[PDB]
Amino acid sequence: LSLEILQIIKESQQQHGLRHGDFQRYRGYCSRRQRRLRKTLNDLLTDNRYLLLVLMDAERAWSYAMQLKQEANTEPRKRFHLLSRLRKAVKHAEELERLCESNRVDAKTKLEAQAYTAYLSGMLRFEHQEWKAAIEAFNKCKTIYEKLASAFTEEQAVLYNQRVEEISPNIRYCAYNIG
Amino acid sequence: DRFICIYPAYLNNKKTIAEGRRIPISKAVENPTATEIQDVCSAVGLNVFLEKNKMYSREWNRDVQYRGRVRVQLKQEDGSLCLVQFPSRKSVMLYAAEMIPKLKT
RNA sequence: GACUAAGUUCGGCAUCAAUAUGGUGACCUCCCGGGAGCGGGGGACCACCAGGUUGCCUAAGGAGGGGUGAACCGGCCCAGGUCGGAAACGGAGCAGGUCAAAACUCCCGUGCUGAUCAGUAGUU
Ligand SMILES: [Mg+2]
Ligand SMILES: [Mg+2]
Ligand SMILES: [Mg+2]
Ligand SMILES: [Mg+2]
Repeated sequence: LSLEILQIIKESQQQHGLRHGDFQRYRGYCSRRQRRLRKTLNDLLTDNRYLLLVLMDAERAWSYAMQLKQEANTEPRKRFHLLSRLRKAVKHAEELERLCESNRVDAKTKLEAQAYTAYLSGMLRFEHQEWKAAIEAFNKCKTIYEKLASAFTEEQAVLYNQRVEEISPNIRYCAYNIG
Repeated sequence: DRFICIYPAYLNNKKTIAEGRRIPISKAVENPTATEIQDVCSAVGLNVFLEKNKMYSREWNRDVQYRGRVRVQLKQEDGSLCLVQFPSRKSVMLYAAEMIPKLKT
Protein backbone atom coordinates (compact mmCIF):
# COMPACT_ATOMS: atom_id res chain seq x y z
CA LEU A 1 0.00 0.00 0.00
CA SER A 2 1.17 3.51 -0.86
CA LEU A 3 0.37 7.15 -0.02
CA GLU A 4 2.26 10.26 -1.20
CA ILE A 5 1.24 12.80 1.45
CA LEU A 6 3.08 16.02 0.53
CA GLN A 7 2.07 15.73 -3.14
CA ILE A 8 -1.58 15.06 -2.30
CA ILE A 9 -1.95 17.95 0.08
CA LYS A 10 -0.08 20.34 -2.21
CA GLU A 11 -2.40 19.57 -5.13
CA SER A 12 -5.65 19.40 -3.20
CA GLN A 13 -4.74 22.69 -1.52
CA GLN A 14 -3.97 24.59 -4.69
CA GLN A 15 -7.04 23.42 -6.60
CA HIS A 16 -9.72 24.26 -4.03
CA GLY A 17 -8.88 27.63 -2.50
CA LEU A 18 -5.38 28.01 -1.07
CA ARG A 19 -4.31 29.62 -4.34
CA HIS A 20 -6.05 32.63 -2.84
CA GLY A 21 -6.01 31.40 0.75
CA ASP A 22 -9.68 30.47 0.97
CA PHE A 23 -9.43 27.90 3.77
CA GLN A 24 -13.21 27.71 3.99
CA ARG A 25 -13.64 26.25 0.51
CA TYR A 26 -10.67 23.91 0.83
CA ARG A 27 -11.81 22.67 4.21
CA GLY A 28 -15.21 22.07 2.69
CA TYR A 29 -13.48 20.19 -0.10
CA CYS A 30 -11.75 18.08 2.51
CA SER A 31 -15.09 17.39 4.22
CA ARG A 32 -16.90 16.35 1.04
CA ARG A 33 -13.97 14.24 -0.10
CA GLN A 34 -14.10 12.55 3.28
CA ARG A 35 -17.77 11.88 2.57
CA ARG A 36 -17.05 10.21 -0.77
CA LEU A 37 -14.20 8.21 0.75
CA ARG A 38 -16.17 6.85 3.69
CA LYS A 39 -19.16 6.18 1.45
CA THR A 40 -17.13 4.14 -1.00
CA LEU A 41 -15.36 2.39 1.89
CA ASN A 42 -18.48 1.70 3.95
CA ASP A 43 -8.55 -4.40 10.74
CA LEU A 44 -5.53 -2.30 10.25
CA LEU A 45 -5.95 -1.96 6.49
CA THR A 46 -6.99 -3.35 3.10
CA ASP A 47 -6.96 -0.41 0.67
CA ASN A 48 -4.96 2.85 0.76
CA ARG A 49 -8.11 4.98 1.01
CA TYR A 50 -8.15 4.65 4.79
CA LEU A 51 -4.84 6.53 4.79
CA LEU A 52 -6.29 9.17 2.49
CA LEU A 53 -9.32 9.48 4.78
CA VAL A 54 -7.46 10.12 8.04
CA LEU A 55 -5.28 12.65 6.24
CA MET A 56 -8.42 14.48 5.16
CA ASP A 57 -9.40 14.46 8.82
CA ALA A 58 -6.09 16.09 9.71
CA GLU A 59 -6.45 18.42 6.73
CA ARG A 60 -9.95 19.61 7.73
CA ALA A 61 -8.87 20.58 11.23
CA TRP A 62 -5.66 22.16 9.93
CA SER A 63 -7.44 24.29 7.35
CA TYR A 64 -10.04 25.35 9.90
CA ALA A 65 -7.44 26.47 12.42
CA MET A 66 -5.98 28.49 9.57
CA GLN A 67 -9.30 30.07 8.68
CA LEU A 68 -9.61 30.80 12.37
CA LYS A 69 -6.29 32.62 12.59
CA GLN A 70 -7.32 34.96 9.79
CA GLU A 71 -10.41 35.62 11.86
CA ALA A 72 -8.86 35.74 15.35
CA ASN A 73 -6.84 38.57 13.82
CA THR A 74 -9.68 40.65 15.28
CA GLU A 75 -11.65 38.09 17.34
CA PRO A 76 -9.32 36.73 20.07
CA ARG A 77 -12.09 34.45 21.37
CA LYS A 78 -11.52 32.47 18.18
CA ARG A 79 -7.82 32.10 18.94
CA PHE A 80 -8.90 29.67 21.66
CA HIS A 81 -10.70 27.56 19.06
CA LEU A 82 -7.79 27.87 16.62
CA LEU A 83 -5.52 26.17 19.13
CA SER A 84 -8.16 23.48 19.64
CA ARG A 85 -8.47 22.67 15.93
CA LEU A 86 -4.69 22.64 15.69
CA ARG A 87 -4.43 20.25 18.64
CA LYS A 88 -7.05 18.13 16.90
CA ALA A 89 -5.18 18.32 13.60
CA VAL A 90 -2.20 16.78 15.36
CA LYS A 91 -4.36 14.09 16.96
CA HIS A 92 -5.46 12.91 13.51
CA ALA A 93 -1.91 13.28 12.24
CA GLU A 94 -0.56 11.13 15.07
CA GLU A 95 -3.36 8.66 14.43
CA LEU A 96 -2.20 8.75 10.81
CA GLU A 97 1.47 8.20 11.69
CA ARG A 98 -0.01 5.31 13.66
CA LEU A 99 -1.67 3.70 10.64
CA CYS A 100 1.35 4.02 8.34
CA GLU A 101 3.55 1.97 10.66
CA SER A 102 1.57 -1.10 9.66
CA ASN A 103 3.88 -3.32 7.68
CA ARG A 104 1.82 -3.36 4.47
CA VAL A 105 2.75 0.26 3.81
CA ASP A 106 6.11 1.27 2.31
CA ALA A 107 8.75 3.31 4.14
CA LYS A 108 8.44 6.32 1.81
CA THR A 109 4.94 6.78 3.17
CA LYS A 110 6.26 6.26 6.70
CA LEU A 111 8.56 9.22 6.04
CA GLU A 112 5.78 11.49 4.75
CA ALA A 113 3.56 10.79 7.76
CA GLN A 114 6.23 11.55 10.33
CA ALA A 115 7.20 14.63 8.32
CA TYR A 116 3.57 15.76 8.18
CA THR A 117 3.06 15.03 11.86
CA ALA A 118 6.14 17.11 12.48
CA TYR A 119 4.79 19.95 10.33
CA LEU A 120 1.56 20.22 12.29
CA SER A 121 3.33 19.60 15.60
CA GLY A 122 5.57 22.47 14.57
CA MET A 123 2.50 24.57 13.92
CA LEU A 124 0.77 23.92 17.25
CA ARG A 125 3.84 24.65 19.34
CA PHE A 126 4.50 27.70 17.15
CA GLU A 127 1.06 29.02 17.97
CA HIS A 128 1.48 28.29 21.68
CA GLN A 129 4.68 30.26 21.14
CA GLU A 130 6.70 27.34 22.54
CA TRP A 131 9.77 28.39 20.55
CA LYS A 132 12.18 25.57 21.43
CA ALA A 133 9.66 22.75 21.14
CA ALA A 134 8.33 24.32 17.94
CA ILE A 135 11.77 24.72 16.39
CA GLU A 136 12.54 21.09 17.29
CA ALA A 137 9.51 20.07 15.28
CA PHE A 138 10.38 22.41 12.42
CA ASN A 139 13.89 21.01 12.14
CA LYS A 140 12.63 17.45 12.51
CA CYS A 141 10.30 18.29 9.63
CA LYS A 142 13.15 19.91 7.69
CA THR A 143 15.46 16.96 8.31
CA ILE A 144 13.00 14.33 7.11
CA TYR A 145 11.96 16.33 4.03
CA GLU A 146 15.63 16.71 3.13
CA LYS A 147 16.02 12.94 3.51
CA LEU A 148 13.14 12.38 1.09
CA ALA A 149 14.57 14.88 -1.40
CA SER A 150 17.98 13.24 -1.77
CA ALA A 151 16.56 9.81 -2.61
CA PHE A 152 14.86 11.24 -5.71
CA THR A 153 15.99 13.20 -8.76
CA GLU A 154 16.10 16.99 -8.51
CA GLU A 155 12.77 17.17 -10.35
CA GLN A 156 10.97 14.93 -7.86
CA ALA A 157 12.77 16.77 -5.05
CA VAL A 158 11.46 20.17 -6.18
CA LEU A 159 8.28 19.78 -4.15
CA TYR A 160 10.17 18.79 -1.02
CA ASN A 161 12.61 21.68 -1.45
CA GLN A 162 9.90 24.32 -1.83
CA ARG A 163 8.27 23.00 1.35
CA VAL A 164 11.46 23.42 3.35
CA GLU A 165 11.74 26.85 1.72
CA GLU A 166 8.15 27.24 2.87
CA ILE A 167 8.80 26.47 6.55
CA SER A 168 12.17 28.26 6.69
CA PRO A 169 10.54 31.57 7.69
CA ASN A 170 8.87 29.75 10.58
CA ILE A 171 12.20 28.28 11.64
CA ARG A 172 13.71 31.78 11.55
CA TYR A 173 11.07 33.32 13.81
CA CYS A 174 11.52 30.74 16.58
CA ALA A 175 15.26 31.38 16.61
CA TYR A 176 15.09 35.12 17.32
CA ASN A 177 12.99 34.39 20.40
CA ILE A 178 15.45 31.92 21.96
CA GLY A 179 18.38 34.26 21.30
CA ASP B 1 -53.65 58.26 65.40
CA ARG B 2 -50.00 57.51 66.19
CA PHE B 3 -50.41 53.73 65.96
CA ILE B 4 -48.38 51.20 63.96
CA CYS B 5 -50.03 49.63 60.91
CA ILE B 6 -50.25 45.89 60.32
CA TYR B 7 -51.33 44.15 57.12
CA PRO B 8 -52.19 40.42 57.02
CA ALA B 9 -49.77 40.10 54.12
CA TYR B 10 -47.03 40.56 56.72
CA LEU B 11 -47.83 37.15 58.19
CA ASN B 12 -48.94 35.15 55.17
CA ASN B 13 -46.72 32.13 54.55
CA LYS B 14 -47.88 31.85 50.92
CA LYS B 15 -46.33 35.22 50.06
CA THR B 16 -42.75 36.21 49.34
CA ILE B 17 -40.84 38.91 51.15
CA ALA B 18 -41.31 40.91 47.95
CA GLU B 19 -45.05 40.29 48.20
CA GLY B 20 -45.14 41.89 51.64
CA ARG B 21 -44.31 39.30 54.31
CA ARG B 22 -42.35 40.65 57.31
CA ILE B 23 -41.53 37.47 59.24
CA PRO B 24 -39.66 34.21 58.48
CA ILE B 25 -41.82 31.55 56.80
CA SER B 26 -41.13 29.09 59.62
CA LYS B 27 -42.93 31.37 62.06
CA ALA B 28 -45.52 32.63 59.55
CA VAL B 29 -49.00 31.26 58.88
CA GLU B 30 -51.41 30.51 56.03
CA ASN B 31 -53.89 33.16 54.92
CA PRO B 32 -54.14 35.19 58.11
CA THR B 33 -57.12 37.54 58.14
CA ALA B 34 -57.22 41.04 59.60
CA THR B 35 -60.06 39.71 61.71
CA GLU B 36 -57.94 36.79 62.99
CA ILE B 37 -55.14 39.25 63.62
CA GLN B 38 -57.29 41.71 65.57
CA ASP B 39 -58.78 38.89 67.62
CA VAL B 40 -55.51 37.34 68.77
CA CYS B 41 -53.97 40.74 69.53
CA SER B 42 -56.94 42.09 71.42
CA ALA B 43 -57.31 38.84 73.35
CA VAL B 44 -53.86 39.30 74.85
CA GLY B 45 -54.95 42.72 76.06
CA LEU B 46 -53.55 44.88 73.30
CA ASN B 47 -55.41 47.96 72.24
CA VAL B 48 -56.30 47.20 68.64
CA PHE B 49 -58.80 48.55 66.14
CA LEU B 50 -59.72 47.01 62.82
CA GLU B 51 -59.97 48.80 59.48
CA LYS B 52 -62.14 46.38 57.45
CA ASN B 53 -61.77 48.40 54.26
CA LYS B 54 -58.08 49.15 53.91
CA MET B 55 -56.23 47.09 51.29
CA TYR B 56 -52.55 46.33 51.10
CA SER B 57 -50.91 48.30 48.30
CA ARG B 58 -49.00 45.18 47.26
CA GLU B 59 -52.16 43.14 47.58
CA TRP B 60 -53.74 42.33 44.26
CA ASN B 61 -56.55 39.89 45.16
CA ARG B 62 -59.71 42.02 45.13
CA ASP B 63 -61.79 39.52 47.11
CA VAL B 64 -62.66 40.05 50.79
CA GLN B 65 -60.51 37.34 52.43
CA TYR B 66 -57.36 39.40 51.78
CA ARG B 67 -58.67 42.92 52.46
CA GLY B 68 -58.14 44.58 55.81
CA ARG B 69 -55.59 46.35 57.97
CA VAL B 70 -55.06 46.11 61.73
CA ARG B 71 -53.85 49.16 63.60
CA VAL B 72 -52.19 48.55 66.96
CA GLN B 73 -51.15 50.88 69.78
CA LEU B 74 -47.74 50.42 71.39
CA LYS B 75 -47.67 53.70 73.28
CA GLN B 76 -49.74 55.66 75.80
CA GLU B 77 -48.56 58.91 74.14
CA ASP B 78 -46.22 59.77 76.98
CA GLY B 79 -43.76 57.72 74.93
CA SER B 80 -43.89 54.70 77.23
CA LEU B 81 -44.69 51.21 76.00
CA CYS B 82 -48.31 50.27 76.61
CA LEU B 83 -46.90 46.87 77.40
CA VAL B 84 -43.32 45.83 78.02
CA GLN B 85 -43.95 42.55 76.18
CA PHE B 86 -44.49 44.46 72.94
CA PRO B 87 -41.76 47.03 72.24
CA SER B 88 -41.63 46.50 68.45
CA ARG B 89 -43.84 45.86 65.43
CA LYS B 90 -41.91 42.66 64.86
CA SER B 91 -42.68 41.54 68.42
CA VAL B 92 -46.34 42.05 67.67
CA MET B 93 -46.35 40.19 64.35
CA LEU B 94 -44.44 37.16 65.63
CA TYR B 95 -46.93 36.80 68.46
CA ALA B 96 -50.04 37.12 66.30
CA ALA B 97 -48.45 34.52 64.08
CA GLU B 98 -47.91 32.33 67.14
CA MET B 99 -51.51 32.76 68.34
CA ILE B 100 -53.79 32.76 65.27
CA PRO B 101 -53.41 28.96 64.76
CA LYS B 102 -54.95 28.01 68.13
CA LEU B 103 -58.28 29.45 66.97
CA LYS B 104 -59.68 27.34 64.13
CA THR B 105 -57.42 24.31 64.50
C1' G C 1 -21.35 -1.51 -18.00
C1' A C 2 -17.52 -1.50 -14.37
C1' C C 3 -13.87 1.49 -11.38
C1' U C 4 -12.16 6.91 -10.04
C1' A C 5 -12.85 11.21 -7.70
C1' A C 6 -15.34 16.30 -8.44
C1' G C 7 -20.41 18.69 -9.50
C1' U C 8 -25.98 19.11 -8.77
C1' U C 9 -30.07 18.98 -5.10
C1' C C 10 -33.44 18.10 -0.88
C1' G C 11 -33.78 15.86 4.05
C1' G C 12 -32.75 13.38 9.19
C1' C C 13 -29.85 13.62 13.50
C1' A C 14 -26.80 16.60 16.47
C1' U C 15 -24.24 20.75 18.65
C1' C C 16 -18.90 20.14 25.72
C1' A C 17 -17.02 22.10 30.21
C1' A C 18 -14.26 24.49 33.76
C1' U C 19 -11.84 29.36 35.99
C1' A C 20 -11.03 35.26 37.23
C1' U C 21 -13.77 39.90 36.88
C1' G C 22 -18.13 42.71 36.40
C1' G C 23 -23.39 42.50 35.47
C1' U C 24 -28.97 41.02 35.81
C1' G C 25 -33.13 38.83 37.76
C1' A C 26 -35.03 36.07 41.72
C1' C C 27 -35.36 33.94 46.59
C1' C C 28 -34.09 33.07 51.50
C1' U C 29 -32.38 35.15 56.63
C1' C C 30 -30.84 39.14 59.78
C1' C C 31 -30.48 44.06 61.73
C1' C C 32 -32.22 49.81 61.47
C1' G C 33 -35.94 54.09 60.68
C1' G C 34 -41.44 54.90 59.79
C1' G C 35 -48.58 56.65 60.93
C1' A C 36 -49.01 54.24 55.84
C1' G C 37 -47.12 53.46 50.56
C1' C C 38 -42.19 52.95 52.35
C1' G C 39 -36.80 54.19 53.71
C1' G C 40 -31.42 52.45 55.46
C1' G C 41 -28.13 48.34 55.93
C1' G C 42 -25.52 42.69 57.00
C1' G C 43 -25.52 37.91 55.21
C1' A C 44 -27.39 33.11 52.25
C1' C C 45 -28.81 30.90 47.99
C1' C C 46 -30.37 30.27 42.84
C1' A C 47 -30.75 31.58 37.70
C1' C C 48 -28.78 34.04 33.69
C1' C C 49 -25.31 37.61 31.20
C1' A C 50 -20.88 40.04 29.54
C1' G C 51 -16.52 39.23 28.27
C1' G C 52 -10.46 37.71 30.62
C1' U C 53 -7.65 33.14 31.25
C1' U C 54 -8.54 27.67 30.09
C1' G C 55 -9.47 21.99 29.91
C1' C C 56 -8.93 14.26 32.15
C1' C C 57 -13.72 18.45 26.43
C1' U C 58 -15.59 16.82 21.53
C1' A C 59 -17.31 13.22 15.57
C1' A C 60 -18.22 19.06 16.25
C1' G C 61 -19.32 21.79 19.99
C1' G C 62 -19.38 29.38 17.62
C1' A C 63 -18.88 32.72 23.70
C1' G C 64 -23.20 34.01 16.14
C1' G C 65 -28.22 36.08 13.89
C1' G C 66 -33.28 36.12 14.77
C1' G C 67 -38.23 35.52 16.78
C1' U C 68 -42.13 34.62 20.84
C1' G C 69 -41.90 36.40 25.88
C1' A C 70 -48.74 35.37 25.69
C1' A C 71 -54.96 33.91 28.70
C1' C C 72 -50.46 35.64 34.54
C1' C C 73 -45.77 33.38 35.10
C1' G C 74 -38.88 37.25 32.30
C1' G C 75 -36.81 41.98 32.94
C1' C C 76 -37.54 47.03 32.12
C1' C C 77 -40.55 52.09 30.87
C1' C C 78 -45.37 52.19 32.39
C1' A C 79 -50.87 56.46 30.07
C1' G C 80 -55.52 54.87 32.54
C1' G C 81 -57.24 52.75 36.44
C1' U C 82 -55.88 51.08 41.44
C1' C C 83 -54.12 50.40 46.37
C1' G C 84 -51.35 53.57 50.60
C1' G C 85 -51.46 58.63 51.58
C1' A C 86 -53.99 64.98 54.43
C1' A C 87 -50.72 65.64 50.36
C1' A C 88 -45.78 65.12 48.25
C1' C C 89 -45.21 60.92 46.58
C1' G C 90 -45.18 55.78 46.42
C1' G C 91 -46.68 50.61 45.82
C1' A C 92 -48.61 46.81 42.74
C1' G C 93 -49.13 46.82 37.93
C1' C C 94 -53.09 46.92 32.83
C1' A C 95 -53.36 48.92 27.60
C1' G C 96 -48.92 50.46 24.76
C1' G C 97 -43.64 50.56 24.24
C1' U C 98 -39.20 47.83 25.07
C1' C C 99 -34.74 43.67 25.83
C1' A C 100 -26.57 41.34 27.05
C1' A C 101 -29.31 38.59 30.82
C1' A C 102 -36.59 33.25 33.15
C1' A C 103 -38.08 29.91 29.95
C1' C C 104 -39.25 28.72 24.69
C1' U C 105 -37.85 28.73 19.60
C1' C C 106 -36.11 29.52 14.34
C1' C C 107 -31.69 30.77 11.22
C1' C C 108 -26.08 30.49 10.34
C1' G C 109 -21.97 27.81 11.38
C1' U C 110 -20.12 23.04 12.77
C1' G C 111 -20.48 17.17 12.97
C1' C C 112 -22.53 12.62 11.63
C1' U C 113 -26.33 11.12 8.13
C1' G C 114 -30.23 9.35 4.58
C1' A C 115 -30.80 11.27 -0.62
C1' U C 116 -30.87 13.97 -5.67
C1' C C 117 -29.29 15.08 -10.45
C1' A C 118 -25.77 14.25 -16.10
C1' G C 119 -25.95 9.27 -17.45
C1' U C 120 -20.43 14.18 -16.20
C1' A C 121 -16.05 13.17 -16.41
C1' G C 122 -11.08 10.08 -15.55
C1' U C 123 -10.17 5.98 -17.76
C1' U C 124 -11.29 1.19 -19.01
MG1 LIG D 1 -38.86 44.94 59.70
MG1 LIG E 1 -30.15 21.29 10.97
MG1 LIG F 1 -28.68 39.65 46.91
MG1 LIG G 1 -21.64 33.77 28.67
